Amino acid sequence: GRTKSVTRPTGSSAVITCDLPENAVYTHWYLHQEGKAPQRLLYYDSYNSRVVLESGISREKYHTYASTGKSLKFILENLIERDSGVYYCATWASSDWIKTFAKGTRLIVTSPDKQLADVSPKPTIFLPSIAETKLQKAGTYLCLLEKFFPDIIKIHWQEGSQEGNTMKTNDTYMKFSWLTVESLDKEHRCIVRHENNGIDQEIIFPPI
Amino acid sequence: AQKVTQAQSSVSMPVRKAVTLNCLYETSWWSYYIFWYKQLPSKEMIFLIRQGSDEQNAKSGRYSVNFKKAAKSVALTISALQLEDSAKYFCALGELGWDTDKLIFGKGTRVTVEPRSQPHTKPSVFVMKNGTNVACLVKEFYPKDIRINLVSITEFDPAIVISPSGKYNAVKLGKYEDSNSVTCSVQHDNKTVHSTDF
Amino acid sequence: ELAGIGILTVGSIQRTPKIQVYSRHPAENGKSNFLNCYVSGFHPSDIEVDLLKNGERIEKVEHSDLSFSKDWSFYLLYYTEFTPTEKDEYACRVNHVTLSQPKIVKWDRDGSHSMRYFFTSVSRPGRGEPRFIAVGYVDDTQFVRFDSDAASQRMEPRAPWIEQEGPEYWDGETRKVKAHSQTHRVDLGTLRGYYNQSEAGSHTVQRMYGCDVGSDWRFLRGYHQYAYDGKDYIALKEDLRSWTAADMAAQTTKHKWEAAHVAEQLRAYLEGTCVEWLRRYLENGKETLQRTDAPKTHMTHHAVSDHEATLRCWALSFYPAEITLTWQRDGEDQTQDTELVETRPAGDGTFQKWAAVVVPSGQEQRYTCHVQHEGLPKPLTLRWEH
Ligand SMILES: *[C@@H]1O[C@H](CO)[C@@H](O)[C@H](O)[C@H]1NC(C)=O
Repeated sequence: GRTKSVTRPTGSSAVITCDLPENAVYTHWYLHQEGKAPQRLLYYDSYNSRVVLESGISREKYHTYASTGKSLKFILENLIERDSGVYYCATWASSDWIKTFAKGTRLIVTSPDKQLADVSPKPTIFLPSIAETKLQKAGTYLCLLEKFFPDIIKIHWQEGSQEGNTMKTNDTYMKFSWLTVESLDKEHRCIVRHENNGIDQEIIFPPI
Repeated sequence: AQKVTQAQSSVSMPVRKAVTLNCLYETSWWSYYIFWYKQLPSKEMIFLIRQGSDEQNAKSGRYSVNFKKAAKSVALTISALQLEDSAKYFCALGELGWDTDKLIFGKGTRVTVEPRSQPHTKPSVFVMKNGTNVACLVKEFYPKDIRINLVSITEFDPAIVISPSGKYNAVKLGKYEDSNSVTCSVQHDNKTVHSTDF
Repeated sequence: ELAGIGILTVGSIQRTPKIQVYSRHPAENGKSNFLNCYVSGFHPSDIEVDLLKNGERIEKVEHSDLSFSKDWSFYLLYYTEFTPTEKDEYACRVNHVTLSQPKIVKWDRDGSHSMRYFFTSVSRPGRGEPRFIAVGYVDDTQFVRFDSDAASQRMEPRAPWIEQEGPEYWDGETRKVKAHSQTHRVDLGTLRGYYNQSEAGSHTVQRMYGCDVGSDWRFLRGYHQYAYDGKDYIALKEDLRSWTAADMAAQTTKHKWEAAHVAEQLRAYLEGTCVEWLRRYLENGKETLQRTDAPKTHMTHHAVSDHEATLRCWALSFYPAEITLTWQRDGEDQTQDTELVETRPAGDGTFQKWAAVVVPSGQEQRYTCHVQHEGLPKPLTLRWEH
């Protein structure tokens, strides 16, 4: 349910780990960029330690090699913006003719001009409206988060919830999440996991 | 030489019903395989069903493939739709069947599973505030089509989600200089509900 | 298990069938037996073989699947159940490009293991898809088979111990064998184009590959070869890293395969998967596969005339097929003057061979037959009593 991601500046290098365990011979690496078709970048022959690239690809950009056990590793050099995407490893199954994919890894490269500064959650909590509380014996408190980077974010809530889609406030993002709660005297916590926090945020809610 | 085209970009169907996702491919090979995968928002690429060129139409649980080798059409149908069926569905073409073979994918088609067809329910409309930000919250409505207008700095697209009762809830947030008196009005199912009504 | 890697796209030296007509078992009138016509050594593969009883075609006739020898020539066994009598005469009738008329041959009543796959693709211009036949052996035992003209269009079992494989097995082998088929079909077209051969003519592409394990069951040797029209085209060298190509055309294939890493892929298959499935098959069929039957040998003596006779040294009911029969005369080896027949299948999993020399009368005792077979504790030396 959680997204694996790696964020690197352009010009830098990035290492992604194939989380896929028959110690099979051939493993294929795919790029999936938004609105495009997943495409194979190369594959690795683990018996001969050979990297085979698709046509049109620099011999100096990608590489892949084995590591501890069933973890294979993929490396990109001289990062540019174009390299952002979801990277998959996959291997044809022995049991049944299926190509198995491991959970992909999202690579965000950061543009040169990026002011890499406070890109943590920027909270703003909203208290129920009068009509709600008076008219149906329930209350909605809405935790709003803005000015955070990158879109990867998770929000929970405790003493089931829905949320919006993160959207692009200039070059940072926002996402809100609301609830309706007997538990109107109590108070609730909005629990936000974000990489640039490095611990989870716990946001307090008033009583209504 | 080999290509995969998924014309539809998105598709929406209600619960318990069935949706059909079309796919057209181009291959020079005599015998080949077609695969249908499911991509989760967490990024898992899950295998769903495989169809051989020389096999009969594939059926595997709630998935079925209408194969037409003449037209080179391999449409996947998902019967008895569940809310967790909401994902991006990819059609992929194999080659000969070597362990060195790549899959040629199409761009995906997003499937969104809607609550069942039900009688129309008019919502309640509320305004929420924190300094300049004012959020209009619209509770328990059916159908999905609604226009939420806060009558007045910036406005974001509303969020519509499926409610635990099988209808919809929606929240629209914005920033307005005259925020303290701004209230919300919503046009839904040919009727208009104002926050001032409540 | 067929390879799933290493298979990639790239005159007719005609040779006459040798023909043997024989019975599976020593013939005894009134006891049921099988009559065999073994035809071997021929190229190309279009052949017509009928068995005759008193001149008439026997209707119920089976044949083995097409396979071929190290010189790429083909062999087939035709056989039928039959009960011999004193009066009835049996024969085999064969027709082939290399024969001006059908040949009738009369019946005359008196340590290591390997897995190998053979593939033959025959273009049939104006007669449809190319014919494709794939057979798999463990040592000298066929266990699987595909024939493009058969009804199933599936890999099929030919040994009891492979019948227990799962449906994942038969689907996967059917996938990979059909991949081999389509590769060969592209090759027939391409190769024919390159040599500017007419589209009307039939041509053959042949492929053989496999692996040997020694008695420890660890990888010992691997092979992979490719012929066009019964002639060497390209072959993996014993190191499984480089290629030998004879033709000029085969050199473009050699560069293609060097750049595509075909030999590395084959090596990964031949040293790993091939050996592992060989071990699985050897275990699953150990009662049949891990046996040796020593040859049962004897000598016959037929008087040609008053001044010479034929001494024929027989080896019967042996397994595996590899065997050496040598004649010496006063300790001088007589290979050049020895009639030596091809090793031939009995039909029940054993094999048969004989070797004859013509000896002047009264000097039989100078001639020695020498038999070498793995199932023999020591090599045998036969001599004629009188
Ligand atoms: C609802 O839409 C119809 C469309 O023909 C219109 O006639 C009707 O007046 C609308 N309802 C109201 C309350 O205006």
